[PDB]
Amino acid sequence: MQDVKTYLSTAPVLATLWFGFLAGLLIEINRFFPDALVLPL
Amino acid sequence: MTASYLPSIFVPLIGLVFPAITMASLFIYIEQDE
Amino acid sequence: FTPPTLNADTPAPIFGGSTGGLLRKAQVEEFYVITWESPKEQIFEMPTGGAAIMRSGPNLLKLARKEQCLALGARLRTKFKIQYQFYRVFPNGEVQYLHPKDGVYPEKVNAGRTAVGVNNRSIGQNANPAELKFAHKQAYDL
Amino acid sequence: AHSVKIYDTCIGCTQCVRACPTDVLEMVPWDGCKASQIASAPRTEDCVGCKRCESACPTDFLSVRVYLGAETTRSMGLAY
Amino acid sequence: IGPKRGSIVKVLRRESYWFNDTGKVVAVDQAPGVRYPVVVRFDKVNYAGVSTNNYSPDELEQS
Amino acid sequence: SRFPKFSRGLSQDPTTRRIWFGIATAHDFESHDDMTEERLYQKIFASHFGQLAIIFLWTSGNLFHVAWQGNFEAWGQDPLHVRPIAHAIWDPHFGQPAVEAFTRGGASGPVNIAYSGVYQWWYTIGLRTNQDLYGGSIFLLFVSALFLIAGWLHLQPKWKPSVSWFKNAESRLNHHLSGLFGVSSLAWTGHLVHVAIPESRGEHVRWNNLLTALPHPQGLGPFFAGQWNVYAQNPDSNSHLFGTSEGAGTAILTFLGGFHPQTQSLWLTDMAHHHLAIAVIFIIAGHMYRTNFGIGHSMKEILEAHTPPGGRLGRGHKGLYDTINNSLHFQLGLALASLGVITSLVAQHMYSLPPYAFLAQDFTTQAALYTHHQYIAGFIMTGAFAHGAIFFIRDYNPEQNKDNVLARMLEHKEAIISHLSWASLFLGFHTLGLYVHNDVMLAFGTPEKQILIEPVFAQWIQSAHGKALYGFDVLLSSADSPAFNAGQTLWLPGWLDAINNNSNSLFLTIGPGDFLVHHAIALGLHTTTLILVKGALDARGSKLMPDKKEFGYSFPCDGPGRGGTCDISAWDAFYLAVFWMLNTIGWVTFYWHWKHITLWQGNVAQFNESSTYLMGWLRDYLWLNSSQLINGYNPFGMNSLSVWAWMFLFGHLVWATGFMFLISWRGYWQELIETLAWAHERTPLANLVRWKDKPVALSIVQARLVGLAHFSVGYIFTYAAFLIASTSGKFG
Amino acid sequence: YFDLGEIDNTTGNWDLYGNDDPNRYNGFQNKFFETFAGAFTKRGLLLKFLVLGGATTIGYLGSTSSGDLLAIKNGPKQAPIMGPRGR
Amino acid sequence: VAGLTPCKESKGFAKRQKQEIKKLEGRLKLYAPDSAPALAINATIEKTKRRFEFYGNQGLLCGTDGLPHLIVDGDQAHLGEFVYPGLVFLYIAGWIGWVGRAYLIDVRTSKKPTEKEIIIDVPLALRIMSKGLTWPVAAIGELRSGKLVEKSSNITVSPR
Amino acid sequence: SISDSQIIVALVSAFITGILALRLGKSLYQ
Ligand code: CLA
Ligand code: CLA
Ligand SMILES: CC1=C(/C=C/C(C)=C/C=C/C(C)=C/C=C/C=C(C)/C=C/C=C(C)/C=C/C2=C(C)CCCC2(C)C)C(C)(C)CCC1
Ligand code: SF4
Repeated sequence: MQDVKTYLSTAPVLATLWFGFLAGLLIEINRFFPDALVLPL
Repeated sequence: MTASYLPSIFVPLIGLVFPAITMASLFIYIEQDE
Repeated sequence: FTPPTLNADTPAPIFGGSTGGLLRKAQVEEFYVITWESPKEQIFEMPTGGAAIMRSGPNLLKLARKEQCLALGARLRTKFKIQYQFYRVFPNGEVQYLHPKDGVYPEKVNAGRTAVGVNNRSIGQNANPAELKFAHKQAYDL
Repeated sequence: AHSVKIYDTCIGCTQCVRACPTDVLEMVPWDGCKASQIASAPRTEDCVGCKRCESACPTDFLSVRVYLGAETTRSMGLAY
Repeated sequence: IGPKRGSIVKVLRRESYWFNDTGKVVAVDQAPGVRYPVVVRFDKVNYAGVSTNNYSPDELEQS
Repeated sequence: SRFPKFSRGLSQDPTTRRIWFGIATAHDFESHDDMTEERLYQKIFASHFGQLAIIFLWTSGNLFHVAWQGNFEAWGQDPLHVRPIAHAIWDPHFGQPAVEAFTRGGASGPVNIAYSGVYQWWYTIGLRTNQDLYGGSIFLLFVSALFLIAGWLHLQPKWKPSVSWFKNAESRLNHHLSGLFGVSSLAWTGHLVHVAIPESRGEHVRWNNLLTALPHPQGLGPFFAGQWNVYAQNPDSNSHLFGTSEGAGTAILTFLGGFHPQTQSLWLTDMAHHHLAIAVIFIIAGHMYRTNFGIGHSMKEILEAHTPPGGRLGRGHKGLYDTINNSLHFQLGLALASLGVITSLVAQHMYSLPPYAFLAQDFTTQAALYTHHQYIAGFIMTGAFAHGAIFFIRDYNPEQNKDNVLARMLEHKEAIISHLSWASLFLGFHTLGLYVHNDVMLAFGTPEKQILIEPVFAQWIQSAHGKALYGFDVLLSSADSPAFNAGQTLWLPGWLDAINNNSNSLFLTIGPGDFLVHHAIALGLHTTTLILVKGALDARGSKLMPDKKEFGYSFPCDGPGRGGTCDISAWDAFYLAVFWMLNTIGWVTFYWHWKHITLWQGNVAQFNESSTYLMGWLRDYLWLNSSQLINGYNPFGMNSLSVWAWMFLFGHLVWATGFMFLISWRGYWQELIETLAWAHERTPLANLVRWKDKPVALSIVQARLVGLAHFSVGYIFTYAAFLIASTSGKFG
Repeated sequence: YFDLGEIDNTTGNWDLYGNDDPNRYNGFQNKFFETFAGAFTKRGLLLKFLVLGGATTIGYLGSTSSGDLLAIKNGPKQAPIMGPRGR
Repeated sequence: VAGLTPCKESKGFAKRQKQEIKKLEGRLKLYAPDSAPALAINATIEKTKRRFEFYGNQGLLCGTDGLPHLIVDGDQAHLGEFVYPGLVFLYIAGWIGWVGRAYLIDVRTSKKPTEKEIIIDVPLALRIMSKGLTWPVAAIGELRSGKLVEKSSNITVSPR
Repeated sequence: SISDSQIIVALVSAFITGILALRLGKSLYQ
């Protein structure tokens, strides 16, 4: 974890973990709030 | 069309003879040692 | 430094023949002859393409370009501890000795050679092309 | 043919001569660096123009500089 | 000569990659006749990958 | 001293490159050897005369072919149902289906149908018979002969003009604005009034009756007495048929605006007044600069005096007069920048406001005439920017331009390139993301989920022009604005009737697809401007290579060292932006041809539903309109579009052939030609034949130019064919 | 293989497939060809009458050709095809 | 506005709702009514009917194509088409731009500044990704204090 | 329609123009 977490903090893994979370969030926004063309707020 | 036979003359000269005039005279000119 | 004279009696390396050798530029313009002294019978990579058995004594190799002489020459200067020289042979019979000019290779400095093509300024102090319009001189040769 | 020019920013690191494949460059004595030598191009008519010397020059900006000018059978690299 | 060894200088040379960049002086040559005696080391490489370059004292200022 | 004789360094080249580069350095006169100022300007002056002679000898043969092999009289009898014939075809390779299929327009043999709009032009201007066009062809043969005589004359040492005459910018501007732009538009007005208006009204006015046919009922009396409104008294009515005396008026200079209701074209009385206005204003504007008479301006002191005192522009324009006057590339770049912005103003104003009779009805001719001036303008504008780059290498002096606006462009050039880069990236992500989003929503069965943005700014400008379709009702669409009440008795009864019509192309109804392709257009102009401003401002040097000015303009590279310096030159930025002008004008003319190809057959809803996503562009425009294009010749037979079906395939050859020069690079072909040289030098019966030029591969700049020119020829021939086969085979 | 006495033999100047036979025809065949091809010898003269003779011989049969010989002089033999929109 | 009817009273927008359910109802005819693929099309129909009843209730403008068009001029009726989600976007996009700018300042004053960009220091990153919440007050605060922009004497500039 | 003799007038005037184009190209050479 002095070097395992260093590998986990690298540029491709952190891009995979962020965009996995980012596309995971935007899909789950698009399930409970789908077809969103106009922001009502 | 007034004169139908000048199509039959100028298109063979400007299409065949004139490139054969121009490219042969240029190839002499571009390969002159001078 | 007295330039070495091409002997024209030393023989060639044992080579089976290549199609990368002397074309008609050798016959009408120039060809290059590289001469070197060998310790023993070795095998070297031909710069025209292929492999030849080089002799145990002096060797003579006919090449078409000056770049083929350095590509061969730097090959037998790093892989082998062989000093080499080459020449420039013209079709009229004149042999022009080319390298090394002072007898010592140009990587090492000699006091006999002089500075030519050397600018006392840098690149940033070269003149603009707009103030050198319509002249034989250019931005770097003055 | 090609005009190879050496500038006074040279440190005499010799690697422009070592990268030269047609024996253009040579190291002449000089008084403007620690190595006390600068490059020169006496056989600049033998220059192909490959700029291997410019790729091997560590000086920023380059001390050896090759300007592609009139090209002959030396600087075209032909064998025919 | 030179500003100082181990000092921070800014390059005024127009054609260098490190123009208007912070550099660290590692060596100044005190031999006369040397055109570019001050050796400046940079934290960033150029396109050739090197960080060591020689400049004159007229092309550097202390920053 | 071999060919080329102007460059000594290429004459000693023993290779084929000497043959090639001498063609391509032929007109780069300032790069020649033993070359001076006087020879530069005199050779450029005689080259201008040769260019004028070529243009007039071109027009003479485009008039001679209409007068000789074209049915100009038959098109004058019925301009709606007769195809205009360009010239006859004499092809020895035609079979009998090709002779029987290319015979159009009631001709005696196979002929080419003219899509250049020369019949509409010559009809509107006053030419009616074939004898008038023949007399015009002989007259312009004489004019081109006179320009050849004048070009030869100014190279003779008695009539050689000095560089001080050439750099006389004040006299050149006064005699250009007064003479070229003023007395020629007043000459025009004299034609349009004497000839073209009575030929629109049936009167045959020629040179034999020029001094007898009075253009007005009271001619030159009300002109010199001040009452000019007599020349706008009785205009042509809406019942006027073009070329006939019935329904016509007597007024020669009207101000009606809008369109002639039968031709859907501009009124010759309005274009006559238009030319009397751009003739009075150009002769008055030509008395501006100081030449010989004490009064006038010195432009050097105008540019010196135009410095803002806050120092935001530095020294302002001080030193710019000598900068333009000494640099021919600055003047040529300014001339090509203005010429591109007016060749595009030509293209935008001859489709929406058709100036020639029966040009609006002929659809494929209008399509050709828009695509012509938008491609000629996207090569003229790129030539302007390329000449700005050539100015910055071989003509810009930083000592003479010290802290002026032109030097300050180099001072903040990274800001300009980075902000053009931001604008191009913004337009690209947004336009591509919205088109790809609308593609996904039409793919996913939901057309309603598109992001469709109504272009309300340009719709507001259309409602500001007088379009009552959107209902903004601000000015010229509302009666409460002072601009409307100042215009409603003067020009707006013609203009509002022309702009409220939905069949014409005057300010068309735009939608979300128009918004999206206008951002495609802004992407194209912004990215082409990005590459070209980047080439022009990094012309002298950059952080990768500071001595780009000392390597010339069109140098190939600087070697594989320092990471790699491929396409580093400013010519290579011009090279990369020729692809961007081709893509830009391809998008522009795709939008034009599909907005009009749906307007002309009526269903504008096809464009209004399908242009918002790229599968509509691929399917309903590129695939749907190409139905009768590629069926121009079949195994079953061949149609009249067959030459347009071959020229389409021909474009796909040449364009793809350019890829051979743009992808594969030199040293592969150099080793290939080395093997070929060995093979020729060792083959029995063929070794006897020698070359004098050593066979080499195409050099690197030449390779990029040849691939670029092939790319451009294929690109202009694929679209010239598709555009002149998907409108002329399915008229409408 | 370098000699310095014969520069052509050490550079590739070899007649690889040549022959040194002086003659193999007879005098009757040789005198016929030089008589007939005697006005075709000079390059400047032969280039003049080949251009001028070649321009006439393509303009003759380009113009004296018939309908069956070439289809472009045959002309149309059917009704013309009317385009769309009445054009 | 701009010649566009509202989508709640647009006959073309109601036509697209009618022909979308009818396309999905005909897809439902070849399945069993209690089957698993028929539940997906039944959820598709309720997703479609939720979508069309959401577009008409937001005051969307529908053209002659029956499609909702966005007015991006800044209309008081049309704020949620461009202005409201644009300000929502620029806050999020400025959050990305502020925590990437503040990370580079935090790693430029380090021992090896290039190893902290291939290997992103997550405790250093996550302590400023929270700090990107209040970024208009920190960007214009750095703009007013002069810390946002760098003076041109310390900026690498290519020669003329 | 134009006549036969008018084609002869055009071809001579183009040949005169072709001579004057040849004369300028000789002067542009020198
Ligand atoms: C405008 C250019 C031009 C013109 C006028 C022609 C004309 C012709 N082509 Mg050609 N061609 C050209 C360009 C040209 N070509 C080019 C650019 C391509 C390359 C893509 C081709 C490829 C091509 C091929 C592959 C062939 C044709 C053939 C034909 C013939 C078709 C008519 C026929 O049935 O005659 C039938 C044939 C005759 C009546 C024989 C006449 C031959 C005369 C007598 C030659 C006399 C000497 C000559 C004039 C010397 C010229 C000197 C010089 C100054 C030009 C005709 C002679 C065909 C043919 O038969 O060629 C002769 C054929 O096989 N063409
Ligand atoms: C009244 C006097 C007079 C007039 C008529 C001109 C006329 C001209 N000069 Mg000149 N000049 C003069 C005196 C004069 N000058 C003086 C005193 C100076 C001394 C300093 C010069 C020195 C000068 C130089 C050194 C050069 C010229 C050149 C030219 C030509 C410009 C290029 C050209 O033809 O484009 C024609 C342009 C127009 C007709 C203007 C059109 C404007 C826009 C682009 C188009 C708008 C028109 C319209 C929309 C198009 C509709 C037509 C369409 C239907 C087809 C033109 C023939 C150049 C040339 O070509 O040399 C031969 C040249 O090299 N002149
Ligand atoms: C680099 C360079 C160069 C070049 C550049 C270029 C090429 C540019 C371009 C540019 C351009 C090409 C531009 C254009 C512009 C234009 C404009 C800017 C316009 C505007 C307009 C206006 C403003 C008007 C107004 C109005 C309107 C809008 C509406 C109503 C009417 C009116 C009229 C009022 C040169 C050569 C100089 C040289 C040096 C360098
Ligand atoms: S020769 Fe070609 S590959 Fe090599 S540096 Fe130049 S452009 Fe690049």
